[PDB]
Amino acid sequence: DKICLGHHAVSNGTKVNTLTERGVEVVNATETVERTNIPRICSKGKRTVDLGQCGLLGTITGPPQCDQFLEFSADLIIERREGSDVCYPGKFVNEEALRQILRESGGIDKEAMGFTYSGIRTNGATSACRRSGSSFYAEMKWLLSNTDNAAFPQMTKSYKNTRKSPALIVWGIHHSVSTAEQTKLYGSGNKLVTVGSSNYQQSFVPSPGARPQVNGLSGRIDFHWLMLNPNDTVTFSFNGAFIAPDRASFLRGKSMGIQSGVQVDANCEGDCYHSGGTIISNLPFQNIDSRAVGKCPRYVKQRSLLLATGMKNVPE
Amino acid sequence: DKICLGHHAVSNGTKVNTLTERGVEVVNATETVERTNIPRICSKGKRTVDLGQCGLLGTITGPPQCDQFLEFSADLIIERREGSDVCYPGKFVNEEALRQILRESGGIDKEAMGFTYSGIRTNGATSACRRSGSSFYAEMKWLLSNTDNAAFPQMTKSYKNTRKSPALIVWGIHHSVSTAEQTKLYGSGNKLVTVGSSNYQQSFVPSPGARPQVNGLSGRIDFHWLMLNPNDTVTFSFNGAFIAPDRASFLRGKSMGIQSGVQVDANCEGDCYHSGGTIISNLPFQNIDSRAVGKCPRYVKQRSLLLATGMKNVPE
Amino acid sequence: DKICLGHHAVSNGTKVNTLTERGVEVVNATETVERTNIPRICSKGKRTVDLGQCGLLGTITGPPQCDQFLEFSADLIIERREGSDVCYPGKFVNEEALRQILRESGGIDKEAMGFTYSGIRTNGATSACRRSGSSFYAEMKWLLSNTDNAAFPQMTKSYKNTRKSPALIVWGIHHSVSTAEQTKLYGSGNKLVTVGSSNYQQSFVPSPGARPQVNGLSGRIDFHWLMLNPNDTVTFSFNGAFIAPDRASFLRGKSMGIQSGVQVDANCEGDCYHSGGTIISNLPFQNIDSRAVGKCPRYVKQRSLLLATGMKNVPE
Amino acid sequence: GLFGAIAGFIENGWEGLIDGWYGFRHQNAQGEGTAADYKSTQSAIDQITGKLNRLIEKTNQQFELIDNEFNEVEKQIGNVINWTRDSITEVWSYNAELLVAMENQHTIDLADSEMDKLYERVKRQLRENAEEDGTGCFEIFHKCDDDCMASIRNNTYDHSKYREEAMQNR
Amino acid sequence: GLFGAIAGFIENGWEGLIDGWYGFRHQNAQGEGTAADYKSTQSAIDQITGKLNRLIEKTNQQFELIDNEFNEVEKQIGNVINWTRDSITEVWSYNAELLVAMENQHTIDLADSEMDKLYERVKRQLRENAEEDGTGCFEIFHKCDDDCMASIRNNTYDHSKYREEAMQNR
Amino acid sequence: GLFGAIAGFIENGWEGLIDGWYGFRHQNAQGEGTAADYKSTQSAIDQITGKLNRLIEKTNQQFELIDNEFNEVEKQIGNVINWTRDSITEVWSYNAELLVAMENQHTIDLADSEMDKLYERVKRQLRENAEEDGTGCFEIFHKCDDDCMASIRNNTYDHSKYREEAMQNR
Ligand SMILES: CC(=O)N[C@@H]1[C@@H](O)[C@H](O[C@@H]2O[C@H](CO[C@]3(C(=O)O)C[C@H](O)[C@@H](NC(C)=O)[C@H]([C@H](O)[C@H](O)CO)O3)[C@H](O)[C@H](O)[C@H]2O)[C@@H](CO)O[C@H]1O
Ligand SMILES: CC(=O)N[C@@H]1[C@@H](O)[C@H](O[C@@H]2O[C@H](CO[C@]3(C(=O)O)C[C@H](O)[C@@H](NC(C)=O)[C@H]([C@H](O)[C@H](O)CO)O3)[C@H](O)[C@H](O)[C@H]2O)[C@@H](CO)O[C@H]1O
Ligand SMILES: CC(=O)N[C@@H]1[C@@H](O)[C@H](O[C@@H]2O[C@H](CO[C@]3(C(=O)O)C[C@H](O)[C@@H](NC(C)=O)[C@H]([C@H](O)[C@H](O)CO)O3)[C@H](O)[C@H](O)[C@H]2O)[C@@H](CO)O[C@H]1O
Ligand SMILES: *[C@@H]1O[C@H](CO)[C@@H](O[C@@H]2O[C@H](CO)[C@@H](O)[C@H](O)[C@H]2NC(C)=O)[C@H](O)[C@H]1NC(C)=O
Ligand SMILES: *[C@@H]1O[C@H](CO)[C@@H](O[C@@H]2O[C@H](CO)[C@@H](O)[C@H](O)[C@H]2NC(C)=O)[C@H](O)[C@H]1NC(C)=O
Ligand SMILES: *[C@@H]1O[C@H](CO)[C@@H](O[C@@H]2O[C@H](CO)[C@@H](O)[C@H](O)[C@H]2NC(C)=O)[C@H](O)[C@H]1NC(C)=O
Ligand SMILES: *[C@@H]1O[C@H](CO)[C@@H](O)[C@H](O)[C@H]1NC(C)=O
Ligand SMILES: *[C@@H]1O[C@H](CO)[C@@H](O)[C@H](O)[C@H]1NC(C)=O
Ligand SMILES: *[C@@H]1O[C@H](CO)[C@@H](O)[C@H](O)[C@H]1NC(C)=O
Ligand SMILES: *[C@@H]1O[C@H](CO)[C@@H](O)[C@H](O)[C@H]1NC(C)=O
Ligand SMILES: *[C@@H]1O[C@H](CO)[C@@H](O)[C@H](O)[C@H]1NC(C)=O
Ligand SMILES: *[C@@H]1O[C@H](CO)[C@@H](O)[C@H](O)[C@H]1NC(C)=O
Ligand SMILES: *[C@@H]1O[C@H](CO)[C@@H](O)[C@H](O)[C@H]1NC(C)=O
Ligand SMILES: *[C@@H]1O[C@H](CO)[C@@H](O)[C@H](O)[C@H]1NC(C)=O
Ligand SMILES: *[C@@H]1O[C@H](CO)[C@@H](O)[C@H](O)[C@H]1NC(C)=O
Repeated sequence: DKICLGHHAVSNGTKVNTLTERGVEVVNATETVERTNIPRICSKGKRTVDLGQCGLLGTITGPPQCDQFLEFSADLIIERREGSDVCYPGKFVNEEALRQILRESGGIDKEAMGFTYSGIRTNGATSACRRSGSSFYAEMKWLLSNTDNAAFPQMTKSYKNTRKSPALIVWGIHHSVSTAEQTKLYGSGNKLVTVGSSNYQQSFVPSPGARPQVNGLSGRIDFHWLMLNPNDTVTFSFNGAFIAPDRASFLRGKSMGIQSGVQVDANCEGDCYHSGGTIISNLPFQNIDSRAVGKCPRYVKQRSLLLATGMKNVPE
Repeated sequence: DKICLGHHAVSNGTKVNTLTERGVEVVNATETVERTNIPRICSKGKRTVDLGQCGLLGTITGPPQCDQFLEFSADLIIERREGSDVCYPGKFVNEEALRQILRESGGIDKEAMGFTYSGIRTNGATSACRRSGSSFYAEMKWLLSNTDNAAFPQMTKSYKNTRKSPALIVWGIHHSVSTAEQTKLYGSGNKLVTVGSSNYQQSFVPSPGARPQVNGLSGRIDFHWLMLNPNDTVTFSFNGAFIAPDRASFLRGKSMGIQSGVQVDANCEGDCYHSGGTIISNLPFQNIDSRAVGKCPRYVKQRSLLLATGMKNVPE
Repeated sequence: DKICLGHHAVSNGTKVNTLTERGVEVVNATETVERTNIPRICSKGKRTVDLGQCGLLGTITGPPQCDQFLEFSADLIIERREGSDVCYPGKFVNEEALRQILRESGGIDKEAMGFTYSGIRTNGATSACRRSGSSFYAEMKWLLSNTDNAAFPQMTKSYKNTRKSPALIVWGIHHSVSTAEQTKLYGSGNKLVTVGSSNYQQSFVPSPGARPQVNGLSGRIDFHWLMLNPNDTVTFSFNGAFIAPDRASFLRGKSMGIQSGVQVDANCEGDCYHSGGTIISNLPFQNIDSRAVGKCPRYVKQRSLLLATGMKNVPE
Repeated sequence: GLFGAIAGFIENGWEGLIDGWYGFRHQNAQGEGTAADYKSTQSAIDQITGKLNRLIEKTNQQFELIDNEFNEVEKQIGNVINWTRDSITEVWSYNAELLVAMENQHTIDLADSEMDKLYERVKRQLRENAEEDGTGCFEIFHKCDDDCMASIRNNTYDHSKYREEAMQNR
Repeated sequence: GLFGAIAGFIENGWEGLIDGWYGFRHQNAQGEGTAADYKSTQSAIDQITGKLNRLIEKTNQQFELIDNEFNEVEKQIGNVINWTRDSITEVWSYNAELLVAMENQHTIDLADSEMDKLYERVKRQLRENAEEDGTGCFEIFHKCDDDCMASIRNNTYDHSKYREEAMQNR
Repeated sequence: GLFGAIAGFIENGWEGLIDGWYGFRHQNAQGEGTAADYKSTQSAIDQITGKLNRLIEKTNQQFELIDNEFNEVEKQIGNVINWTRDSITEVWSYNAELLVAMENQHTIDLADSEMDKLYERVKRQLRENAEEDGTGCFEIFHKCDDDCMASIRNNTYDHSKYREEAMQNR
């Protein structure tokens, strides 16, 4: 007598949201927001450098914990909480900008500056920087006056970047523990260090005095830096208090840099990283970490946004 | 004979816009952009602190107009145009960053630093800072040399943050009106002030000379600051020209801060504020002020965007 | 016997994308992303100033290549790669912020500061700044000590902005090639320059030493600046090493500024510019240059996004 | 609209229909009368109010000051902030404009749809006992008194009772 | 499309219909002929051009330089700017892609709808004097000469004149 | 939905229809039986999977660190960054919410549409040899044996063969 048309239905449907309505039930649906984290750094196929106890900026100056990182190569660079940029207490001016340059440098390659000296000492060391007894930063030289209280002669040194990419130049300023202990090392009078590149002019006068004992030591070294363009020259005028670069760095290519506290895993592949690990997903969104970096789903505040993949469920 | 189907219509309809068409007339519609402002700060239920003549940064140092704000508590902090951070002319280094910290501090609680002194004066004052005759900043001490032209002895003072949250430390640098008037207060020679925390190194040399008469006075004080982490120590080496902290501040919790020129109103509740008042609305957008803060509708350039809430109007 | 309904079709249709499907073929379509560039700066109807060999910041100080730009007027300002801000080697502190102010200044109008001098020379010159033999920056004065090694007397000079808009003030600091050559010009001792406006406090000590030979010269001049509000006063205390402003600048109105390497064209009109030229288009998007400025289509990464302007093509 | 009823094969709306959104106006041997269809009205109303509750809500997301009306921040950082804010204004002004436009399109089509759904229900009720006029009207061959018409409005019209009659009256 | 006419119960389009978008092609005792429906064509055209004027417009919103091609800004502030700009590119590239996709869906469905609206108008005109073929065709029992067919296209076909004839010819 | 079939003039779905999305369940002189319509099922499936491939993709756009978890950047620049990031979160959280909502609306309407398209095809096949029940059913006057019913499902039912019979059985 008859023929009737219909459609499929389920007992268990999935509720979703529409323009018009909250929680309409459909046959099937699928998630658009990623919540599944992999608690490792997924490094499969990637030249990876885990800095561990080496600070990223310490790769340029070379305290002992960075000795095996002086000329690294990488697609992926990892910083760790335990890392430290210094052996002798001190810090970098414009520290974060430098880190950013280095995170995407592809690693570094080092080249002798070619400074030589006369009328002064070049081998200054300390108990903070340990390599079979007292040492210093591997890429630097602690310049002194030959003997105690001796006049540090006003010095002029230049270096032309002969290469086709910009040179990274780094030099330190030593602030001794007192006004007396400064004159001992470099002689009395107002010391003056200056620096001049085509698009860079600056001056540096020291500042002796008592800082808190870090590594048991109350002295500090101010590290500074510039990017020296191809064929450009840079000159250092100094009456003292100066930590001299021995080598200059050049950037190898491209990389990314992350901060994290989890292990590396070469069985695992991913392009989106954060401090807790790797987000592997094709979903367009994620609700795991808004500071995730690399190539990532967009961060959203919602835990979940289900997308209908079936008709409306209308059961018996 | 018949039965006819139809729908409702009105004489007065509302024009709206669609994908396809500008100004199609519909039965009813509603606004999506808020334009109604309340010209008061709606503070109902909120611990509120109207700084009035006190500048936000003056709550840390304590010129007389901030005496009743030295240890405030708040969910909502209001700055006024008439406010001033100083009594003795001067200003803060990194002023705006500090304001931002303080706007969301939840207010402050003050604690004695525990500095004591020997071989110098500690009670320096001025006619700019008025409390029954001449006074100074309540939270600071103007350090001098005992008598005129006397050598200010190179001094070392430390303070360990023993508490579980970061300490806000503030100290001043006095630039006298001349090279002579500097030596009077602190003795001749090049004065040097330095500061050293775990993630902070800086030095401060003064600079006497003639500034314009502000409050009738041509001297200036440079205020500076750092956040001292828990258990960390901070040391001050100074030959002179130094305004010493007596107290350190700690941040109580959370708050928001606004700037405004209208009255407070406790009958009124709102979470979106701007200098002209409060935006109370559930509409998703607003066209009142793009710098509104708090929890707000999104700012848009359109005055109006009507949303259809009825069918198309098709009258006789 | 019959009557049949149908619709139009074409042999050649255009493929487009939908929510549901990639590359469905439609009757007609149109592009939404602009790719057509005009390789000129389209300036029709616009007061235009092509700085050529003059650097934007050089319009304030006046090296010879900016002599015809000392008081320009403009809706549109163009910077060129060949431009230079200096004649005597040196640079500006906060250079980019100043450029930004000047790009939208509408041009400048200059007014004498009214400084006069006694006990010192005012006409210092050089071979780097060429105007029929040796000259200097047209808007500045190189202040010296009357004769060699003579004491430069500590000086106080003020200037009140009597006008209704903020004054742009600029002054230089000369760093000589050595410690000796500094004392020659300005006498021995530690020189000190300071500056004090209502919302500005800073100090400037020089720094002699050997920089690389730019224009054949190893000396440098540090240019500095502030915006002096209406009725506000600014005072200069200086023991030497000071390049004095002769004129102050005021901003005329509004303009935009661009950087480019192509020619100006007054036959051509446009509001969206980039270094390669002008984007003339009504399309909502563009894929030419993400740093385009003015009033522009939004930049997108897609080369092309075709929008259906016809029904689906369903041919024989 | 997309369903071609409202501002389509129905000529116009009824200003006299204050009772609801969609409804019936019959003619018979007893005179003319009118009434409202609750069900179709309700679906449209409910769907539309569903749009509103979804849109009329503000986020719990707090934003703070990053510049200063009384004391201008450094120009460089100030220009980056302004550029960023203006960029965000452009995104939201676009979003609001697209949101309202596309919502309104759907709204209007949805209301057209519901009218079509009501028309088609009735057609199906009557079967071969009626015909499509074309103006949104059903010419009825057999005699529908007021009692008859109310049975249609209530979904209770039994077509078999009047079938023989109206088939003959073709 | 959503209305199942274009690329639906109509097999294909007509390349010979250069006269408009939608139209008629009749067969009778005088031969075959074709013509275009102005009204349906116009609604579709007008709705589509309405989309364009709305989309083909640029904002009056000026943006200025915050970095420098000839003299790189400080790296930190430079990286924040680049990150901000790239973030904004991602938003707009998404927006443009979604805009065009959803516009195209509606466009295609809208054109399908108008064809359905035209088909249904005619059906309603003819009443029980014709039948649904199923390929988008109306088989007519009575003799529609060219004069007859033109009356349909002009909305003037009087069904009552030919009713008796075609009802008999069932 | 917009087409008023699913959760409309069809009362409910069939949990027994595991064979596909849409289908037939006939009744005749041989008993009841059921089957699935491949074509309508496929269009819906294909359109829906087409949505997914389009949405389930990540961009090739790299973003780098502009702040620091182990060593906080300067507060001013830090607050600008946070404000910028939070602003971008607000845009994307909005986008995702609107995307899914509007996709789901279309999905549901699209599935409703396909059911309507299937219903209307069959109606057109049967012509005046059947009638609209109103619950999504076709009452057939002539005897459709299982062989008959399969001809409908395969688009091969010849209406002219049974026309005389069912016209009489009115
Ligand atoms: C060997 C000598 O002449 N004097 C010894 C004292 O120095 C020593 O007291 C200890 O001093 C320690 C600091 O020593 C160094 C260091 O950094 O370890 C030694 C470096 O050679 C010296 N380097 C240079 C280039 O001058 C360095 C430097 O002077 C300062 O770092 C500058 O601020 O100092 C440390 O402070 C110990 O805590 C302290 O006890 C005593 C005790 O061993 O023996 C003396 O013979
Ligand atoms: C009492 C005395 O020895 N000399 C008096 C003159 O100072 C006074 O001239 C007036 O000086 C005023 C400045 O005075 C102060 C101030 O700030 O008000 C007084 C403070 O005690 C002093 N504090 C300290 C710690 O040194 C302070 C300070 O030296 C400067 O601010 C540093 O720059 O100066 C003010 O300039 C008046 O305008 C001026 O007339 C005359 C006239 O009353 O009487 C003298 O007895
Ligand atoms: C005329 C004289 O007394 N001495 C002549 C030498 O100066 C000269 O050596 C040349 O010196 C050049 C630098 O000269 C200037 C300059 O900038 O061109 C000349 C300016 O008048 C002087 N201006 C002022 C205000 O002092 C200026 C200034 O001292 C420095 O720039 C400060 O750093 O220096 C240049 O370096 C040449 O390369 C160099 O050969 C010799 C040779 O001509 O003749 C002497 O008579
Ligand atoms: C950033 O934009 C603000 C406005 O949003 C500018 O401040 C305004 O400046 C105009 C003219 O200079 C004044 O009329 C107003 O009083 C200002 N309004 C506010 C709210 O401050 C500001 O100048 C811009 N920033 C920079 C660096 O130019
Ligand atoms: C920000 O991005 C710009 C490009 O948008 C970078 O500048 C480019 O750098 C590449 C390689 O270093 C050069 O080939 C181009 O000449 C540059 N293009 C432009 C338009 O300047 C810039 O390096 C980035 N900023 C930072 C701080 O890295
Ligand atoms: C910017 O926001 C970050 C979080 O995204 C803030 O850093 C967090 O601060 C809270 C409380 O101070 C800590 O519990 C977390 O350890 C921090 N998280 C991260 C990821 O760093 C940061 O303080 C904000 N920046 C500024 C200038 O206030
Ligand atoms: C299905 O039904 C079970 C009932 O136990 C329920 O717990 C579960 O959440 C449901 N899951 C779905 C619809 O995906
Ligand atoms: C339903 O959707 C999920 C996606 O979450 C998919 O994995 C699965 O294959 C689908 N199941 C059915 C029965 O369609
Ligand atoms: C650098 O200088 C050398 C001359 O020794 C020249 O060969 C080279 O082209 C120059 N490169 C650049 C980028 O200026
Ligand atoms: C309604 O009509 C009046 C006519 O005086 C008009 O002024 C007003 O703007 C209209 N308001 C509406 C449609 O909301
Ligand atoms: C029409 O919409 C407005 C919202 O602007 C609402 O307040 C009112 O209740 C509505 N009126 C009617 C008659 O639906
Ligand atoms: C600070 O030091 C004290 C030791 O006196 C210790 O109890 C506390 O855990 C330390 N807290 C932190 C955060 O380092
Ligand atoms: C039209 O057809 C030609 C065939 O030669 C093809 O090359 C061209 O790309 C097509 N252009 C269109 C559809 O706009
Ligand atoms: C097709 O669209 C284009 C836009 O690219 C337009 O210029 C042209 O007039 C249109 N042609 C036809 C035949 O509609
Ligand atoms: C500046 O001062 C003069 C007094 O000479 C006064 O007329 C003017 O109103 C003042 N303007 C401002 C903006 O303070």
